[PDB]
Amino acid sequence: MQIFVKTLTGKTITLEVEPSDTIENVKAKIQDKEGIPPDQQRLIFAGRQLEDGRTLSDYNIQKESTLHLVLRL
Amino acid sequence: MQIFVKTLTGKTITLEVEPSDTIENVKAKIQDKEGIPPDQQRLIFAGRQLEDGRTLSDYNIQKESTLHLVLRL
Amino acid sequence: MQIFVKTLKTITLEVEPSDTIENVKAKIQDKEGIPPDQQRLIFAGRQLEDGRTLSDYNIQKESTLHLVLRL
Ligand SMILES: [Zn+2]
Ligand SMILES: [Zn+2]
Ligand SMILES: [Zn+2]
Ligand SMILES: [Zn+2]
Ligand SMILES: [Zn+2]
Ligand SMILES: [Zn+2]
Ligand SMILES: [Zn+2]
Repeated sequence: MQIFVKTLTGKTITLEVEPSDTIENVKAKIQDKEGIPPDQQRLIFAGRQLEDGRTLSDYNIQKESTLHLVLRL
Repeated sequence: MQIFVKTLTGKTITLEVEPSDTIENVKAKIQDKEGIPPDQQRLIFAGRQLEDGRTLSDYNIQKESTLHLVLRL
Repeated sequence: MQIFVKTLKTITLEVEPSDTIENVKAKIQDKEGIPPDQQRLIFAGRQLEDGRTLSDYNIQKESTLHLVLRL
């Protein structure tokens, strides 16, 4: 399962996930590529800010979904 | 940790999992190989139909366990 | 000899006992426009494989095949 993440450089990146891979895991995959620590990460999807504890299933993120990465002020 | 999945073609496939990798994750690994969407997947193990929410630990699936994949009508 | 192919509608194909599954996939392509590569046919729990024939699976007339996509 591969989802999409629009980063801070504009360019979109591709990450391989499991449907139960939580938001904290997704943020960790971003810092393994983008470099921005999860504490300074905010993930938006379909007008909803993703909470760390919840999973991709709870937010109904499916295959090839596009996530928008923004910097947590 | 590698478990076994008897698919719909008869031939058995091999998937690498974690003991906490839930059934929804296992089904996702199948559609990454077999092609059948998780919504149309039913997994049987030791006479028990595996529920999406539960994990491999809850059903006591151990290393080298064989899972039978059937098509959800 | 006609067989049914059901999904999720139901399309009907005019086939031959010696038609390979690859032939069946190509018929659906000429009917619903779906490429054979993204086709996976199942008859009675068993996913049919290209090369083997309808008679090889004892798929008689008026039998119902199930179409699953690999998009
Ligand atoms: Zn994948
Ligand atoms: Zn993961
Ligand atoms: Zn790492
Ligand atoms: Zn892991
Ligand atoms: Zn005929
Ligand atoms: Zn023919
Ligand atoms: Zn049937």
